[PDB]
Amino acid sequence: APANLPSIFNATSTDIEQLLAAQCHIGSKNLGVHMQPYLWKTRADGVNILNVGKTWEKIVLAARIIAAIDNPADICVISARPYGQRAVLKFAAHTGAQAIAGRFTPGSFTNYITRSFKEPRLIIVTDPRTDAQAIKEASYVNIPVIALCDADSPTEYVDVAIPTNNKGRHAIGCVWWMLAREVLRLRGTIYNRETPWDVMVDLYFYRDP
Amino acid sequence: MRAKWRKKRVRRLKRKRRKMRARSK
Amino acid sequence: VKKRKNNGRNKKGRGHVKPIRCSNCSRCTPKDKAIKRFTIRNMVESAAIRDISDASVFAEYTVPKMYLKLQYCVSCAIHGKIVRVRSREGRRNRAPPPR
Amino acid sequence: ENDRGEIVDLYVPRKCSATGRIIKSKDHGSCQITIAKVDENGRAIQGENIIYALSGFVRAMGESDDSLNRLAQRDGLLKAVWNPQR
Amino acid sequence: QPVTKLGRLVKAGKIKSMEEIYLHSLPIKEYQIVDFFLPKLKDEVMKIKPVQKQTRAGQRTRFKAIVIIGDSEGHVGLGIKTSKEVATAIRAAIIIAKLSVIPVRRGYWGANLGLPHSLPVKESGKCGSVTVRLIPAPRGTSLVASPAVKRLLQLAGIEDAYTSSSGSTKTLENTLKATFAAVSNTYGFLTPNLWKETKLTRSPLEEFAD
Amino acid sequence: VRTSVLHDALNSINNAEKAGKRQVLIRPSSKVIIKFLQVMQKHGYIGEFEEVDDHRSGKIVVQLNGRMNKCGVISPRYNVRLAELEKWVVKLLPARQFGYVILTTSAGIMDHEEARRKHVSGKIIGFFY
Amino acid sequence: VLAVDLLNPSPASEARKHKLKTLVPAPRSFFMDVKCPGCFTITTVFSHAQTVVICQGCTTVLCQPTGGKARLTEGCSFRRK
Amino acid sequence: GRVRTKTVKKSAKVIIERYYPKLTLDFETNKRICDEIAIIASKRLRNKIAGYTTHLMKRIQRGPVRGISFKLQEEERERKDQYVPEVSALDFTGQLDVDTETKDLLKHLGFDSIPVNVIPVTQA
Amino acid sequence: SGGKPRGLNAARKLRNNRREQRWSDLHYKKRALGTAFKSSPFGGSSHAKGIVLEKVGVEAKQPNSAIRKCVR
RNA sequence: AGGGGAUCGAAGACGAUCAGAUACCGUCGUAGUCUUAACCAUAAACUAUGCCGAUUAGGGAUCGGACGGUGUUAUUUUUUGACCCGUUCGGCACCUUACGAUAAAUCAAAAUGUUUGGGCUCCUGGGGGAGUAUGGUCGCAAGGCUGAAACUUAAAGAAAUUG
RNA sequence: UUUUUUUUUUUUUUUUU
Ligand SMILES: [Mg+2]
Ligand SMILES: [Mg+2]
Ligand SMILES: [Mg+2]
Ligand SMILES: [Mg+2]
Ligand SMILES: [Mg+2]
Ligand SMILES: [Mg+2]
Ligand SMILES: [Mg+2]
Ligand SMILES: [Mg+2]
Ligand SMILES: [Mg+2]
Ligand SMILES: [Mg+2]
Ligand SMILES: [Mg+2]
Ligand SMILES: [Mg+2]
Ligand SMILES: [Mg+2]
Ligand SMILES: [Mg+2]
Ligand SMILES: [Mg+2]
Ligand SMILES: [Mg+2]
Repeated sequence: APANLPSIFNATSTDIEQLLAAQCHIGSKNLGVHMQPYLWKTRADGVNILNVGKTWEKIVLAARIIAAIDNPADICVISARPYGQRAVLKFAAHTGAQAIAGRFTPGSFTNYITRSFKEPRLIIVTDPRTDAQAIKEASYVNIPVIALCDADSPTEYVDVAIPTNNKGRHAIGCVWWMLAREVLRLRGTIYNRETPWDVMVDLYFYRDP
Repeated sequence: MRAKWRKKRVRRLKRKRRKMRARSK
Repeated sequence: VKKRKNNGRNKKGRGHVKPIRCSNCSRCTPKDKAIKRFTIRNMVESAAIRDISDASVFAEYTVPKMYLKLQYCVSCAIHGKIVRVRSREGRRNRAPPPR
Repeated sequence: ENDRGEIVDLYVPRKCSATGRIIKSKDHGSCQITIAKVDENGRAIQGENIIYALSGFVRAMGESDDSLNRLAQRDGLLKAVWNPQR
Repeated sequence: QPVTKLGRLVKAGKIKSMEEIYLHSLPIKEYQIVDFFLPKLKDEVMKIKPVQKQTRAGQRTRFKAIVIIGDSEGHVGLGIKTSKEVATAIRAAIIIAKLSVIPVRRGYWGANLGLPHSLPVKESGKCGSVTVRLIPAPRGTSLVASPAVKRLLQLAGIEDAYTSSSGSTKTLENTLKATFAAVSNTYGFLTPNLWKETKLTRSPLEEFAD
Repeated sequence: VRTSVLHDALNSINNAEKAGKRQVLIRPSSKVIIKFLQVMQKHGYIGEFEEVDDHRSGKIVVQLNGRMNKCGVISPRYNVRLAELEKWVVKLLPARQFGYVILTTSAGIMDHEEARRKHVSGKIIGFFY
Repeated sequence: VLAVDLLNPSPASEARKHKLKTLVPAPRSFFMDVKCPGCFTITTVFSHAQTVVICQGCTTVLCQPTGGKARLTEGCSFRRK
Repeated sequence: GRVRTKTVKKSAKVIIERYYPKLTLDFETNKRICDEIAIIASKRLRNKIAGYTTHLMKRIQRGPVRGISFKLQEEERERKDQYVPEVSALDFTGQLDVDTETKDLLKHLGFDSIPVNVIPVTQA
Repeated sequence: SGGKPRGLNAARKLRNNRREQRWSDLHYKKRALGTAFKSSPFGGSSHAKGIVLEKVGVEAKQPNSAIRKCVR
């Protein structure tokens, strides 16, 4: 903590409020061996309560990795289910990433003549179980993977795990909100750490057509 | 030929062999 | 080649299981290996249910249901189309067909 | 090294930061996680960063996340995540 | 001409040596890269093996070619391609062979003068049932391998080695793949000389933004 | 029935090493095991090993640094002459400058290279490289 | 996990594991004092007593053995030593 | 049966994806459209393309079809995406109704200042 | 592999087991039993002399159609 | 060798089918099927997977015991049973995966093996001839156990692939 | 869910930039 982590990055009550309101502390009923460190407590009904403190702390580290690339076009974000689709396009809009929503075409990373050849440098996925095709293709071209892992979510190649609820619309948007703000602060487009951001939270929440 | 009844055919042939030897003995 | 992990039955740890007789063959087959169907259908066909209700006297009578347990061998179940040949990958699916 | 003290190897492979196993040339799936340092104002410093190399073996097993957490605190990038007693 | 990010960097001079690529696990997808960094290579054809598919109107005959590419400096590549024609299969096998070129570690037997003459350790590769084992040999002992394996070891630059083989060595495709695995694994068996900290550096791909 | 506690220790060590684990629990405790561990530690192929005391055969927790290829025992403990070390080393080790064959001599548990210096021999019990 | 400090496990884990499989086999049993009703004598009873313990002179049964754990006679108070 | 081939369907979609304002629901007018914009030189093919084009245009008047933009949708989905209510659903405006274990996390994390309303946890 | 004994004082078992199992080797069994001296038409010699009794023809095995010329 | 003998049913007799039908199909039907006393010792006697021991990926069911907690239910001078959640020991198994293995099918063992050594026992060496001949031994017999050779042959065989 | 036996010997493919 004292080294390479100033006290500014510590959590704020506002961040805790939004994460709790999004129910990011409500995890899946099934606990994985690799998601054990992120477990706080298990309720009487069997629903696992996560540790929001680690969730925010992991988000800062994830933003640090994103800012280290110094090329927005080399960052790729994927979401299959429509709940995370809306957040992913908005995240690409403000950050500068390349987004894929819905079906991920196989051979995007390995096959170089397909229409969706990417050559990215960082794979950010939501619910790394329905995006297993994206993860597996990353196992061929040496791309670190950041995933919004849940308690039962497989962590086959998840290099950086963000323990959060990844099934509700509110939880996904808030976590994608946290990362979007943090990345922009790190890169420098936002002058102050304490200043509020003009964009709000419901812009990332999934909406029906 | 089935091995079950190849075994039976040989086993029957062995019984006849023993009778031929008892006849000589 | 071993076609099935459970061979063709369910007796792992049971040693020996008393056999039974096929419903339409009288074949002597083990109880766990046999293919068993529990059938619950009305004792009168749906077409003739109305006429039975007409003859009800005594008009609140509910027609009883026949309670049959049919046991088949592999040859009879396949020939009777109770079960069908499945693919190599589809053989492992131990789930009853949905309704 | 030879008797003259000269390196004759074509190159020297790297070692995984979690298990220490040499990462082979054709060991695809072995990622190189790069984390940039920050100043007192939270601005990422360009050209100065922490570099981690992970073999494909540790990634495939699914322990890459926990190993990264241990490595980050060993270099001080995290406050309280990795618990030895757990 | 280049189509991938590495291809652009190679012709742009952003990569100086081939082993610079080898340090990072960067896949090579364009065979013009290998020709650029490794000229004077020598291609040798082992065998043309006819493989046939049974059809309702006869047998569909395809030819499989096995080609090894290497220079005596310590790089070898093995490529197998099946095609309708021998000429096309040979050409495509060469392209695949150049793509899968790997560095070869060379060690020594006891001494430390004129050291790069033999294998550094004992390595064995197993493809299918064939197991080929390579053993470091004292200087002055020539290659003691079978002609198929001996030719491949010659292209690797190895001069002294003891070789053994189990399994069905008559499968020439399997033996070469088994030998290739052993040569691949001799450079990643951890040794005392490699038991030293290394300063990690960013890959050229993630530091150049062209 | 336990027959070679030395094999149990080295098998447990090698299993954890291949799995990438940085530590391993060893049961039980023996004089041979501790001396065999110390031979590892002198050449640096392992790190700290700690012995837990108990009113029975003890336990050992060995911290692994990851620079350990293969450790194994030899059964039986063949009687080795001085001329037989080179054949034993050649047929059992990698290139003859990294690994170390472990013997038990009248001088104690010690290396094959150390035997050439002290001009002694004994029974082979294990190896590492 | 690849990194565990096996020397000092959690006390919750110690109460979770088997009595032999812990780092040091500490017995899970205890000795306990039974207060019988109607008298003021203290008798030490094993937690896992296999015999019907009767107090010294009170001629009253204090526990019945069953299922590897003594069941104290109703109307008696106990205090673990 | 009368099932149109891909050479008709793919070409018609490109016509709609480009020339939607010029097109309409009348086959006779759509017949003349294909004359100016496309090079068919085949009356049967051109009639089929115009006929299939008219079919989708009538479909467009209902909300379908997926995958045939039709840039007028593209500008529309832009304004759908930009839409956002001013009052956040995450606002506490009884402020935060969580359970005993959630509030315990707040004490552990050092944030025991949120207006937390502790609710019981029981199993039915 | 096999469950061969691995004691330091099991040479007797190892030699006895090898002696038993070596009989299954066809070439050792032929030499050890001395079948060439017993049952072979020759007395184990490379050549032998004889008197021609008659000339016989042998039909060739499939696929081959010819009369191989031989003598008894 | 006695008792019993309902049903079914080798052998056998008929009636069909068929070119024939000493079979499948149908009607009879003896030994047997059942039991006491004494033999026999073989099965695709199969998990085709020897016994002991250590380690190694996750998960949920289930059986027996034990422990901790919780709330209903029956009894109760508030114990016990049923149900619920969790931990652990010992079982029958199962689901996904491959850091591994195998030729492959597949395997948490068939893993920890050319980087080859934890302990012990048994069996195999291309296909036939042949589990045959002979000798021995056990059995009332049927047979069991042990067990060749001459001669003959370029394949036999295993797992998958396309037709 | 009536039955449907048999098909004379041999013969059925090769190389490289
Ligand atoms: Mg049985
Ligand atoms: Mg062989
Ligand atoms: Mg011994
Ligand atoms: Mg021939
Ligand atoms: Mg038998
Ligand atoms: Mg058997
Ligand atoms: Mg075991
Ligand atoms: Mg259980
Ligand atoms: Mg229980
Ligand atoms: Mg059981
Ligand atoms: Mg042989
Ligand atoms: Mg044989
Ligand atoms: Mg076959
Ligand atoms: Mg025929
Ligand atoms: Mg005929
Ligand atoms: Mg015939």
